[PDB]
Amino acid sequence: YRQTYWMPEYTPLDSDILACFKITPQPGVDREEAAAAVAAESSTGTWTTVWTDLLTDMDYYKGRAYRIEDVPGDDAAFYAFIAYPIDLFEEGSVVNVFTSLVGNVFGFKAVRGLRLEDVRFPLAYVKTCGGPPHGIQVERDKMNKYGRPLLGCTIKPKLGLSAKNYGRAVYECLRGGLDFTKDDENINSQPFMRWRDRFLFVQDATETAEAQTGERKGHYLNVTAPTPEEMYKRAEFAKEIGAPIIMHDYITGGFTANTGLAKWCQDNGVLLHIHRAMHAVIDRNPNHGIHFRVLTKILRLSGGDHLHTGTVVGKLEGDRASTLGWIDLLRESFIPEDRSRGIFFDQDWGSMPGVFAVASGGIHVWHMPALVNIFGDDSVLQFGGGTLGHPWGNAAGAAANRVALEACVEARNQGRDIEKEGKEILTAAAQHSPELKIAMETWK
Amino acid sequence: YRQTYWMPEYTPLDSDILACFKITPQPGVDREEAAAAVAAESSTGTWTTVWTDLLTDMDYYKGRAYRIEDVPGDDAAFYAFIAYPIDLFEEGSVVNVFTSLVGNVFGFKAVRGLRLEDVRFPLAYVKTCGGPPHGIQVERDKMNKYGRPLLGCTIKPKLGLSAKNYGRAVYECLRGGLDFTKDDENINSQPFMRWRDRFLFVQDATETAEAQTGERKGHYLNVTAPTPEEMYKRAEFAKEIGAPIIMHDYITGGFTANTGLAKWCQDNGVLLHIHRAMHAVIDRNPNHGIHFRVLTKILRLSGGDHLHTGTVVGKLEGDRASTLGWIDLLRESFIPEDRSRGIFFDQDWGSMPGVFAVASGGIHVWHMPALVNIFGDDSVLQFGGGTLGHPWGNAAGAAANRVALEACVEARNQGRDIEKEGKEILTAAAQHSPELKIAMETWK
Amino acid sequence: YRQTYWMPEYTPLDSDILACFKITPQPGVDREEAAAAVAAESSTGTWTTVWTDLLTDMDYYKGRAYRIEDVPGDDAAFYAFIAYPIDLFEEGSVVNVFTSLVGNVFGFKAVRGLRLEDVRFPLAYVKTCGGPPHGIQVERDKMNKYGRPLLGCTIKPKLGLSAKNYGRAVYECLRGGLDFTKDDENINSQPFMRWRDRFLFVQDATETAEAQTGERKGHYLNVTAPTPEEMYKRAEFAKEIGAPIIMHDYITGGFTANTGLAKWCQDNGVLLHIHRAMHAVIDRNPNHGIHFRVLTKILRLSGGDHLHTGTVVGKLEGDRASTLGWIDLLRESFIPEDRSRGIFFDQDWGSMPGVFAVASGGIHVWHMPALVNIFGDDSVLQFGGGTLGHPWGNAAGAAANRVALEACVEARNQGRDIEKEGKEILTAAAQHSPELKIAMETWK
Amino acid sequence: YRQTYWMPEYTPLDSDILACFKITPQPGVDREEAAAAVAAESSTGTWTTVWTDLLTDMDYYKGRAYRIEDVPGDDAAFYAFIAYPIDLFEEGSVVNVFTSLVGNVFGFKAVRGLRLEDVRFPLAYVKTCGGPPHGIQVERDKMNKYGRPLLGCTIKPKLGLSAKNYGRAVYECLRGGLDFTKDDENINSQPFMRWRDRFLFVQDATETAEAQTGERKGHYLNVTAPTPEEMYKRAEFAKEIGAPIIMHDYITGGFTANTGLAKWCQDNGVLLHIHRAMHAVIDRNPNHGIHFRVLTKILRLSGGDHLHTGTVVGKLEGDRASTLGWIDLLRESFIPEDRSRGIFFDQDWGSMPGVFAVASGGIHVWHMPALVNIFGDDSVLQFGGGTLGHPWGNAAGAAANRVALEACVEARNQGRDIEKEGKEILTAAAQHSPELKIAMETWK
Amino acid sequence: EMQDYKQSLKYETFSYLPPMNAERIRAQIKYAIAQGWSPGIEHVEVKNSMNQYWYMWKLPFFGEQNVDNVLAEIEACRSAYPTHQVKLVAYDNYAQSLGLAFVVYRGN
Repeated sequence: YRQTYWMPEYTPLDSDILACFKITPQPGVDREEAAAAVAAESSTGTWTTVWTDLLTDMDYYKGRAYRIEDVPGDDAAFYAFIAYPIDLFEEGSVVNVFTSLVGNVFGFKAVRGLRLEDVRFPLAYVKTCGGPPHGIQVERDKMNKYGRPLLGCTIKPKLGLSAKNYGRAVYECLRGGLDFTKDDENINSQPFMRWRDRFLFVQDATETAEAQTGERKGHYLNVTAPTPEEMYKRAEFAKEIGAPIIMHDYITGGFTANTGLAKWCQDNGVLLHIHRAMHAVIDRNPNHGIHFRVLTKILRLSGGDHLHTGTVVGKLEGDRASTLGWIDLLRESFIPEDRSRGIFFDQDWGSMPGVFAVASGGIHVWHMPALVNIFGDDSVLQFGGGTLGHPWGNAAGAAANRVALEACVEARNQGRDIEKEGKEILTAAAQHSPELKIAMETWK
Repeated sequence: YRQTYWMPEYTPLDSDILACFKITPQPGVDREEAAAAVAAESSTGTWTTVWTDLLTDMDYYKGRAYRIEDVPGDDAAFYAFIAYPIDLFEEGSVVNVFTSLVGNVFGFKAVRGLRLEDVRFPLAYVKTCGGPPHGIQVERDKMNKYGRPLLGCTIKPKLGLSAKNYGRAVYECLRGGLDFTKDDENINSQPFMRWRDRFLFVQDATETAEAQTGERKGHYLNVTAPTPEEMYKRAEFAKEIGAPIIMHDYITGGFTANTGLAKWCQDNGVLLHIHRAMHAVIDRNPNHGIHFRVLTKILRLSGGDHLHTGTVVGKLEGDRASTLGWIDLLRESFIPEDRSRGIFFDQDWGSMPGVFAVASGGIHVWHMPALVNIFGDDSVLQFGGGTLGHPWGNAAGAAANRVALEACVEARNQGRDIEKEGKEILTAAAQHSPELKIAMETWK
Repeated sequence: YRQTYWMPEYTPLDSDILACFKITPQPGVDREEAAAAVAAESSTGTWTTVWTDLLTDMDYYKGRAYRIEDVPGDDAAFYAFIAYPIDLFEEGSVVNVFTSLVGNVFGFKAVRGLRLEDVRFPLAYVKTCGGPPHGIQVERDKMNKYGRPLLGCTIKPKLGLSAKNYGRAVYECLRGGLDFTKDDENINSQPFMRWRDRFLFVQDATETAEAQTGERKGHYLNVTAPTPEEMYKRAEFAKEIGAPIIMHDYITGGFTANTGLAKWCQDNGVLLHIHRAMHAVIDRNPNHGIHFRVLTKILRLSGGDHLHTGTVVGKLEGDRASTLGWIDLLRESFIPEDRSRGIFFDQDWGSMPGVFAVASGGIHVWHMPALVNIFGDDSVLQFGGGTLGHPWGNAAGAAANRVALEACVEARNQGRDIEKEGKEILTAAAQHSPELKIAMETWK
Repeated sequence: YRQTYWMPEYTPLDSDILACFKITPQPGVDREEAAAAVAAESSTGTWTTVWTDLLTDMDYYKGRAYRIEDVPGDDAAFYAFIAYPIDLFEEGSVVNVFTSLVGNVFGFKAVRGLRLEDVRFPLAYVKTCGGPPHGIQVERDKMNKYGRPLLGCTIKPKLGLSAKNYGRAVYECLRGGLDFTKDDENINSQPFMRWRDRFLFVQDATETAEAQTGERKGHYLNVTAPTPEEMYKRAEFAKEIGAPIIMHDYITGGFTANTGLAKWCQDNGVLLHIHRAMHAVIDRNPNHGIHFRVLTKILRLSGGDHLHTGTVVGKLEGDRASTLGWIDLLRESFIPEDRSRGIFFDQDWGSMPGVFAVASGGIHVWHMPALVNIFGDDSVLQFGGGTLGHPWGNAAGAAANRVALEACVEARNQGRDIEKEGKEILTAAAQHSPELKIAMETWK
Repeated sequence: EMQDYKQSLKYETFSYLPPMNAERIRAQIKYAIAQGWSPGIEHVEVKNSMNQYWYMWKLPFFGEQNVDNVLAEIEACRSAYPTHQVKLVAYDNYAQSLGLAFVVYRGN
């Protein structure tokens, strides 16, 4: 098993697909043996040479482990680096690459746990996938929004609102100042609220808010459907009614469906918001699963204009590096290797446009200076509770959030340390914004 | 948080969706609090009552935890039973039910781990989904095969075979005696072997083997595609060329895509083989994930004629109950609650047809009496290594497997203890089968 | 015949379809024998066991009579209660359920008369059918009408009006104050008035009236056609021209056609008005036929936003209970058993939206307080004669009806006994409405 | 009311639609008044002249009662003859004519009962409808069957048979000698047996029987569906698999759906079998309903190649005239008025082809000479019990029925009184047919 | 005690009865002429018996009233084509169909 599928001397080609696996092996088993096992089961799946094996170029069509590294702070795990020829995969199929990498290796019985930490997509394979339909800069040009992060909100409760009541929440949220509102990952078409009525009333509310404000408005209309036919029908109806953006659940809906919807969005000029539902069943366990940075690479390969990445402020100061690293993976054109931030491979994206970063979950006006300092202008900040829980209503909460955002952006532009002076900046802004003042009073 | 979303007194309705969560909470947090937390985050996601909450029937549209049980042998975990009204979900959407159940609860920070153990699908919601396109009995009627388990084989290597060489492996495998051959989960359309050439040469080989043998033959042609349009095109081409069965990866491909393909298969009379790739990243961890029994329920709701369930013999004698329980979940019409086998809820399927059980991975002629005794006639046994590794070739290996299968089936029919007398039965069969004899000699 | 298809001890399952038949048997024949006869002929149709019978589960696939009750006041008839497994019917096919129930049993020669009184649709079968496209509340949200019953009018004469003249009746009727006008059940496309010209001129009149009044207007454009292709073409043209509501004859047109049109209406966001033409050939005879409550259940299962139910005031005070019972069946989510009102089974509808009640036929301003008190706000009151017979014209008649409606609604809201004080309330309203005053003078 | 809508002097035009109503009025009300009431409510529906009435030609657009006759043997009822201009109806719409005739008149409160006895379709309106897709002679030419009535059989039980078992009943029935087998009115697509599997296995059985016998075979595949889309899909699949005939339920399915299916059948060259399910709720009551002769006229106007008409032998000798009269209405080109046979109007059909008469229900080998003498060669005799109850099997029963049919046909051709000599003829035939002999022994 | 059905090829009307003799054929022809139908004679190969169009023997006997000549023509057809299936038909001009159609010799 050993000499056949792991080559210490092998130098990986620039077109090779590289994968890093954190192997937590059963005690007593050999590290090189386990590395070759992941390489084989992810490429060929067997060691016993059969007569059909001799009909192929065995030296070429196989994955090889070329480097084994210790895991800092974990003596029970080691890092296995495996190189895959670009010929092993369908061109432009995140589904096929993902299947080839994770089909059977996680069921290996000789390891206690297996984590896929990082995957290197070569520029040759990157150039084949469609990628994000529009990208950050094209979306900014279309929406006529520059110089500040975008604001979003999740309409709550997740259950019970009729089409008109959901629309009359969306309308106040948008007219208050948020650039976007968000359909929940649960809302596609329920008996209490059908999808067509959702789309119609949401478009009415968005148009009314845009007319009454003077700013481009949008709603991530959920098109996740039981069937691709239903999903395409819902997206086509959204385009027909004029919705500028839709939303898909790319994990639960599926990578094939997400890629098809992204291609349709690129074809039809419709922005695509991506929600990361279920990601926790996969990326939470530290010893078994596939990392959210790999999921982020897969999503940006498949196609999407927005992506949930976490609030960053929700973790301690010493646990932010991996989140920042996958943020850079999502947004930047070239991300150098960084072991501190969890970037195991140099990742060259070429001309593929970046994807907006979405921060959502338990964040309000107080986290906002930190959010601005961490994310920059190329991000979307979502305020579900921080907008709907406002005592004066959705419009007042949205106005408070927008005033805080503009004040923080101007403070950053003036050269101030917005995180150090956040309370002073917010108070100075609240001297001109009663809604903002009562917002801090509520959420202090 | 406590009194609002957990009701000890609540008696769950026969139409309610019930879910069982194994909660491994952070030490010191309350069990009822954690149960209500899973119930809330899986139904509404918040506790702070906003003004839009008062516009809805809060008593109805919420998930409630009604029972907490100790986990036998694990003092650090407890079982939370949650009831969901049928109104909370799209009718006939495994995607929507799955999203509502597992969207955010697994990212809960107050628990160390969360596992979805079992989910109760009421007959009312079951009657809405299409279910398996054909089912076990209809597939048996179509293929004219009765009284024995079906035989399959995975064509290996996963890489390198041209269309004609893959076909000339499939042809010998089928003409040797296997009812089916199997495309790998990696093979949909690669540069070394395109999907149309696959389908054409595979159909040629299948027709030749059927003509030369006198038995109906098939190949699970993989239609997993980057886009639903491509998947539908491949399935339509398979039907046009006359392929009786196709294969899909229902997890990596996606539940929406799998449901659409299952509906198409039911419409067009094409059998559907389902592969469970990636299932290990989800169901392996004992403290965090979603169980393969829940995945099996989801798959049979979505639609499929075959499903990989494990070889059963691959585990120790004391660890077979959960596998048998989800086997019964996949195949039987009504599965009573069984804590020993891991069946937490009474599961009534009504008239929905069963799904063939597929056993694959490291099994050969010696495991076969045990395989027959465990699975029964309504199963598919896959022999990749046990057929391709035969010294006399694929046809000889298939003949050996078929002779062993027929001998074991007849021995079971005669009333013998096939597991106790397996060696004697196989030797007696080998007295008339040199291929079988050399097969046992190879794999002893 | 006796022991085989009637089980006194059988307890019906919650998923079983239950039917109540009023059997008027030939004198001398056994009650249990006749009950088993209806059960058999509605499920299997024969008693002689043939060799193909032994190939099936005879204990399961059969309808069984489980209870026989006396008919109060009729010693010559008895009530037969029959339970049907949900497996006996196509899922979501009112056509199939109706055929299975009433195909041959009414031609039974051993009974003098057979009436189908009530049918229990279990929630499991209810969840499969599409149901009403929009429902009462969604229609109210779309039309922006709350707090009062809707007003309609049938354009008369049924014959002779050109497209423009029919439009110039509809325009005055709508601009007078009625929310809707109604195409007759006879008018789909006649030589004197073609359907396309109808739709165009009706849409012109509706738009003009809406612009001149400030209230949403509609016309139930009849799409009942000789062919489903023609019906779909007419409905599509109505949607293209912007008609918010169409009308179908669900009995003469057919249940299959009505279900298809209801599904199309739900898909395309078009309201559906249902007319009950021919219902009298079926539901009038007290000893032979199928009850209008069963027809109402069938219609709401098939799909429809409005339904004619009778004027209620047209019967004596002691004969209103059955009409009120089927009104509750049409509108309410759960209707408990009520023998006085003719509700023989507990009928759980779950989340299926209600259907507007339409009262039409010989009713004018004087019946109106009684109509309001009986029907409530969730009803449509139709005034054909009471609007067209107004001496000052259609607009004046519609204004009179609207003023009377608003006065009666306000009187009910103030807590007055509107039926006891109807004359005083109408006179007080007429002190400010000359059109209303002359309307009462005409119809006194 | 009187002078306006009933004209004793009016002579009805050859293009006028004439309807005969048996009115059982409330005691004391005027006969001419009731006749004018049916005429008005079936044409205009009102007597109060409104201002819109004066915009039309009231003398033309109205139905008029021109003759009142006593009912022989019933002093409490009288016959009302009403003439309708051809302009009152959509051209080629049995749905519209039926609605105009029976929409509201049966709910008239001044009559105790109303029966529509006969309706005169003028040749001008007849020439517009498509009529039967093929007709008796064209169907005979297509099936290559002449000189004898056709034989059919209903596959029983109605419940439980899988696709293959139903096919293995159909195969033996057809190979025994029956020209056709029949799907039940209940079987369109049930959970135990799906429609596509039905069509495939039925076509396989029909092809096998045709190959093994040398005679053209067919099965009335039921295409009655919840939606017209589903019905058209099933009919198209039947044509694609090569089924020569399909079946529809023209009352429960609907007249619009039946007309569309008949037009499709005429377009695609597929024979149409029509079942008359539910007809008893309408035509059984002697004082209230619409007659089966009117239903037969409506069906042949809509389109159909076969139609159930009753077994004729099932009634006493003195009650056969009405059945024979509607048989002549269905089959013959011109049926003169015959009060004894219930033909109230001269009915000219022109060139519209006749429809095969189907006799089914409780008939076996003994009724057969009478069946032949009554129906003639242009009829289909159905033997459900008389074929499936044969002790030697379906094939033997079919052979017995075919031998009896051929013997009776030859006896009629020889000039013998087949009804007088039926026992002798059947015994002489049984001297060469053991299956036939045991059939008479079973059913004596 | 039950007996199995022996399967064999069949030939439409009257094929389930014993083969007709001259008297029975004459009775059938008399029926055909009594109904006003025109007798006709057709023949085709045994393997081609299922053909919609058989070879036509001479022309249909319009206005023919002598069953003896009809039967003589049947026998002449048999003599001229001895391996051929032979069928007797009767044309119904008013209905544009065949009032009677059965085979006389079942081929060999």
